Amino acid sequence: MVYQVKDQEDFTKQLNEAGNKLVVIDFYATWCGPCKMIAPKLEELSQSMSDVVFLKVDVDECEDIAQDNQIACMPTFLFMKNGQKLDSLSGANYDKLLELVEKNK
Amino acid sequence: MVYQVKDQEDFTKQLNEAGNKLVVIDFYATWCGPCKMIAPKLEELSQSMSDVVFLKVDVDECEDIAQDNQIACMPTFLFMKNGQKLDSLSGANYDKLLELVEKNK
Amino acid sequence: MVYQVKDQEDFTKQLNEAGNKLVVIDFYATWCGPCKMIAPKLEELSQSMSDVVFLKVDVDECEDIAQDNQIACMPTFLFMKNGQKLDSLSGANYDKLLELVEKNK
Amino acid sequence: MVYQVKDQEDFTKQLNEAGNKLVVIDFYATWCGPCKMIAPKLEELSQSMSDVVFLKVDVDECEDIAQDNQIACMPTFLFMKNGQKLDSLSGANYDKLLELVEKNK
Repeated sequence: MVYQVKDQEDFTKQLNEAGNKLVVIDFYATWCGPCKMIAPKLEELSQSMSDVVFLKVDVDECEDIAQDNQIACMPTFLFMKNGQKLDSLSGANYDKLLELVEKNK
Repeated sequence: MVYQVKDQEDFTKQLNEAGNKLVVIDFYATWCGPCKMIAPKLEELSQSMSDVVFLKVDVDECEDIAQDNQIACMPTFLFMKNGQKLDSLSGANYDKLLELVEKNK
Repeated sequence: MVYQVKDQEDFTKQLNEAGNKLVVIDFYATWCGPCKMIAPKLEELSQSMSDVVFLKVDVDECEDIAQDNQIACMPTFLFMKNGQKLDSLSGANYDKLLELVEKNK
Repeated sequence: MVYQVKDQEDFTKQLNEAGNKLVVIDFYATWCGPCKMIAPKLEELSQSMSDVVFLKVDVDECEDIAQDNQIACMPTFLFMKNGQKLDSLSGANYDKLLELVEKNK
């Protein structure tokens, strides 16, 4: 399942909760077509990979987080591990997302 | 001057008032860095080109309009004339914006 | 400034560009004395009232438009808003014209 | 039958041709509804009264004549006899037209 970050404090809580696991955060908007298309794939990845944590941030609900993370395209995937930014991916490119997951997990 | 469209009907109203003029629409968000980066240039352009209508849509304020135009990367510049789409530009490339204005005005 | 409509399509175009503004249309003829008598006043009015659109139709040049609006006595002032008729005034009565502009703007 | 005056010289020829008869001249336009409604009545009057001459002037074809006669409303009926103006009637008022004919013939 893909947990929706509620605010900044929640984002920190989820990063802590992840432990040493790679965290993949999907920055998305409800008005964004490509975001909707890929969400089910993310949910499936979420249900299958136990060594990765998947989160999502609705940019219209968390504009502060969107701004702090310099989001410009939807969806954007941020790859973090032990609080550190490892990679970013702009757009709904599933294969590239998978490559980054395999590489950083 | 770059007019901010308030909602779907207002968007339609502005498109009619444009008459036969090229209309350039900036889909943006207040949390978007490149959007803020190019905004002043659009404003300067609009003060000079009285034969082109410049509009802006805050995607957080008008999520329905954003969905209608499948916005993904911001800013997005949509070029229209007589209510019909002519071109689209993703990202804050000022030279490309001028080229498309030149082509379509 | 009082714009001269060139034909049926041009009339439609101007009515759209008016947006939500009162549109006042002077149906006139170059052989009509009272028409020429009031024309300069309409022009002066139009220079002041930027919130009202002033148009003129030469009935000899656009006989089809004249027929569409069953013009009979000239000048005739037709008052429109959003493509729809609001009022009509036959003859060059400046005070009546101002009253109708005031009522309908 | 109602003869259509072709130009100024023709108007003088027809006034001469009328002799001592009352002449009723219908100033009209093809785009004018009330003009069309009453024309058949004029033709009937024309076919029945042998002591009156009926003429018509299309204002779009004879703008000079329209101007010289200070026409402003359609139809306008001018009543002449032996070259002299006796009366004018603005509008499609058949009873008033008949009164003026009976009075001046």
